[PDB]
Amino acid sequence: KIEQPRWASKDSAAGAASTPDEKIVLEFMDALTSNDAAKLIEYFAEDTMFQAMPLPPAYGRDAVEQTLAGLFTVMSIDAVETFHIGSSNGLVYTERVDVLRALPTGKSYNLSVLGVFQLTEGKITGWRDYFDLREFEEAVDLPLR
Amino acid sequence: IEQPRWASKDSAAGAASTPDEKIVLEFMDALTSNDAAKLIEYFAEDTMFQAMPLPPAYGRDAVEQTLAGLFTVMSIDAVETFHIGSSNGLVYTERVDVLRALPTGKSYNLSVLGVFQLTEGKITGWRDYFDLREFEEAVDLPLR
Repeated sequence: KIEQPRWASKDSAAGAASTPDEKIVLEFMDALTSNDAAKLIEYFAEDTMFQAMPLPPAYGRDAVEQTLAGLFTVMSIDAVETFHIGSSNGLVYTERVDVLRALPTGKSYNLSVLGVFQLTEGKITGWRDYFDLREFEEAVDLPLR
Repeated sequence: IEQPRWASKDSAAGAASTPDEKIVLEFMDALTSNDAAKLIEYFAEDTMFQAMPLPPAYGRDAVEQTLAGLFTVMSIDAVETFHIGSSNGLVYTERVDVLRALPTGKSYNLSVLGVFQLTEGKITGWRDYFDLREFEEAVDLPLR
């Protein structure tokens, strides 16, 4: 389904977790397809934040969970393909496609996402996904902003 | 530029710790030249650029035309890289690009997460992820 971008690194290491933190992030990417904020929130420290960057940030584990829960009321993460994962300084970066499916319309969209995760002691203390919201909105006829 | 509330206070977070990251950080600063002919020197011949909301440019020439194209309507006034990291020949920059739309004189602080692939110190891929509409609406400039 998810084609390898032409620009994807052909260094096969780039797409695999090479550290405990990158491993957690890829496990978390897999967990995203649960569409289950209660499951996902277990990856997060209390002192954390989440931001789909087109949308407002959620600060604190509670806000993260409820903000995630809110997203999963309207969209399913059907698949997450991480082409590149890297990390430095406690930040993990993921270049991904998230196959998103708007529940109201049933339309799916391959969201090109570059995500950054701050981990502290194996828990997510920051997760920001960068992507273009409009193209997603217009594709799936789902008003998010 | 205000450091986001989530910006690593770890000072090594925003600092290049590898030759690639150094090149990228230097490239970020070189973006404020708004000079596609200067910028393209950072790029390998086999390269690509994509502001991810917009079509990619493949090939050094296509990247230069695209950057030159972007600079006719947009000034990169500042690039603040909060976070830079790298693995496996990829450099990641979490940044704010202070963008100023030339036709409107309006500026916007664009939250960008960018990825750079470098081969032998040359950029073989540069993809910036951000939300275009927020930028378009902030600067009254429909780039799409």
